[PDB]
Amino acid sequence: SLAPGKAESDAPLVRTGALAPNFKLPTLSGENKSLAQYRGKIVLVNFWASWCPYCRDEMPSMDRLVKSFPKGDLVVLAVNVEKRFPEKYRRAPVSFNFLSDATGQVQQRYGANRLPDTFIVDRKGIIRQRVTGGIEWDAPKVVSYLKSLE
Amino acid sequence: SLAPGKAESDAPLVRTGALAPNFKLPTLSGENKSLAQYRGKIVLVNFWASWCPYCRDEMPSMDRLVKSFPKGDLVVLAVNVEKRFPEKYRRAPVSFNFLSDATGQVQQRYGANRLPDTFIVDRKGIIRQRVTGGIEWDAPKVVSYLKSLE
Repeated sequence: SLAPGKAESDAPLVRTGALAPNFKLPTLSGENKSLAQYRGKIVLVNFWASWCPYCRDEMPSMDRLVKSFPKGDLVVLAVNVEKRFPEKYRRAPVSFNFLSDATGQVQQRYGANRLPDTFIVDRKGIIRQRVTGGIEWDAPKVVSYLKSLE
Repeated sequence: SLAPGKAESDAPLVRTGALAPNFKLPTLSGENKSLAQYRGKIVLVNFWASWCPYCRDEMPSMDRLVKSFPKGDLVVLAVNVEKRFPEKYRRAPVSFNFLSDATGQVQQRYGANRLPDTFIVDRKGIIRQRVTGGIEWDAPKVVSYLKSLE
């Protein structure tokens, strides 16, 4: 058993209370969307995979949440982490902006190594909370929390 | 403050006591080297960056260690994690096999997010220890430990 020595991090930073890491990724239509283009709105940056049951399970509550807010006031950037985007989700009647992260870079920069992983970004771009795992996104406490950001 | 839900890992596995993750990467000469080609020898899989003082500081002790073993019995695979390989190290008189990991994939598969990070792989391919950070690789306890693997 050998003792460790001094080391330095080789990861960029992602911090609650600080401005979110910028990113720009391809949509389903091959248009690009960025986090920064949504400044002024509340954004859920969600990392997910079709094979993960907890990712699939949380989608209905997130859809109800988004559709219950005034149009465009809450934005979901649903970043799929799979090598190929799951074709079936292209025709899902949900109010999410589906993105693909083919290089893996955005997922890595967010340190999103467990799925689903959702970062709640406020109107000014601050990560106000990380929610790891599937939750009930339309629960009263959650809706209240989001409203407390406007 | 929202409670987390159930999540699943999106990382492949890297475990002390289990066979090491395979990889094949380009050398300085544009030849490819793999971990598996060194089965039968003790291998130090080392992730490093030129800008990290602890990476630079540990190199002399690792060079002495390798040169003190019978030729080829201990192999260092010195995987540089930088976007571009640091040119100056191409002419370093050291007994390391320098590799580049341009896609970032091998570093990610080893979960090597602090540097230096070294995985000691035995003759049969088992990761026997992870050493995070710069250590004195020619210290008697270390040399003894490596000899205890043959």
